[PDB]
Amino acid sequence: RQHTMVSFLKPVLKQIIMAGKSMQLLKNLQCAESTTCQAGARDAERKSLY
Amino acid sequence: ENQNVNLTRKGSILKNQEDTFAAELHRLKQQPLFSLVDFEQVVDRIRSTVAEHLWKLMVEESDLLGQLKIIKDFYLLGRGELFQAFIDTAQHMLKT
Amino acid sequence: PQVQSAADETAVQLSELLTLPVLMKRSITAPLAAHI
Repeated sequence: RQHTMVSFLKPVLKQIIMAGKSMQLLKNLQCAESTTCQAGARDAERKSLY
Repeated sequence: ENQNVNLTRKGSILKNQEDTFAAELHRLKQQPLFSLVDFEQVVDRIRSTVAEHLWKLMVEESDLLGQLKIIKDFYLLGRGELFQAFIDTAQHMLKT
Repeated sequence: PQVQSAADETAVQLSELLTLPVLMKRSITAPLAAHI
C-alpha cells in the first residue's frame, strides 16, 4: 500500500533509502577487512539516530 | 599448550603480553557495554601475533619447506628421475 | 600480596586476570621449577 511511506521521513525517505542501501551493500559486499571500520567512533559511541 | 607440553619451556608467542591482553579484557569487563568490535580487534591482534610467531617457528624452526620438499620428491614423485630409476629397478618385484 | 592489605588492588589483579588454579600454578611452580 502506497500508505507505507513515513510522512515525517517522506521528505528524507529517499536519502534514507539510499544511505541504507549503501550501508547494506558495504556490509553485504564481501569487503576485505576495510580499515574504514575504524576502531574509533563506535556506533555505540555514535549518538544514536534517536 | 600441547606443543609446550612436549616442547621445552618455550614461552608463549605473546609471552608477557598475555597479561597485557588480560588487562585489556579486564578493561572490557569494566566497559559498561559489550563491544564486539573492540573484543574482535584484541582477538585479531593476539591471533596475528601468534600466527606470525607460529609461521616463523614452522618455517625456520620446524623447516616446513624441507618436509614439503621431501613429500614432493617422494609422494609427488618430485625426484622424477630417482623414482623413474626406482621403478625401472623394482619393476620385477612390483609387477607381481 | 594476595589477601594481605586493604586498599591495595594489585593484590587481586592477577586473581581477576588469571583463574585461581592457573594463578596458583603460575605462582607456585616458577619458584618450584627454579629450586628443582
